Amino acid sequence: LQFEIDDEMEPLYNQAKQMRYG
Amino acid sequence: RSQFKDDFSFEKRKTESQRIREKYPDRIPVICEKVDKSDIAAIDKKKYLVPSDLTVGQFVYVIRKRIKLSPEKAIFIFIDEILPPTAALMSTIYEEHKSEDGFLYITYSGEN
Repeated sequence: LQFEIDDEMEPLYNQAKQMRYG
Repeated sequence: RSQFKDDFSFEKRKTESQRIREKYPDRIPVICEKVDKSDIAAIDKKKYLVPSDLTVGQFVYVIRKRIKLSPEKAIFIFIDEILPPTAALMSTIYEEHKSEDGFLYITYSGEN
């Protein structure tokens, strides 16, 4: 039911992986 | 109650989550909906495939960028009506909180 990889989201994920907090 | 659960029966949901998990073992299938009586913004996408190595905080960041929330405003994310620790891994959260159909149901609010 329309569950696929979003190319509009992957850059955000790779951005977040570097963005550590506390 | 979730709208996604009202739209699709258990059979369809379980089939979808099993298929997803078998196709992308590194990704986590997330349903993310807005609190019914909340105030802040709601978007179009509720179906997410978020990396298992991501932390909760990083995911919160991701959805803030997705909805373009203003940097002064709060956003509170609930899982099973509780607030998960920001430093927790998504894989841990999933193993602990995944629904019977194999999806992870996430709610969010502007006020809480």
